[PDB]
Amino acid sequence: DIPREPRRIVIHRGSTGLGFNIVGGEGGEGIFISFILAGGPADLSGELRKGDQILSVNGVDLRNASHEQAAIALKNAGQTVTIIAQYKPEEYSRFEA
Repeated sequence: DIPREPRRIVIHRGSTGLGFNIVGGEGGEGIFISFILAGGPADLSGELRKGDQILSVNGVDLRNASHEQAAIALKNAGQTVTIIAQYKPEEYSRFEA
């Protein structure tokens, strides 16, 4: 169900944040989802995966952003957050395995 090209995914922040954690933002590695919280917003969308690269959070481009810049952008993105994600599990595994 997950396409190759970037996709838009809307999620609502809750008491466990957006329901995922991130790695990367250094060297050749962009911002990747490393963990999806069971029952959290990202999981309930059914539309975000470990190994997704986050390209944008709302309008904030994360393609050339450090980890802390990405974490701040995600923290400050509000209650309703539109993530542009692109699924890159092989690249994720190269950097993280």
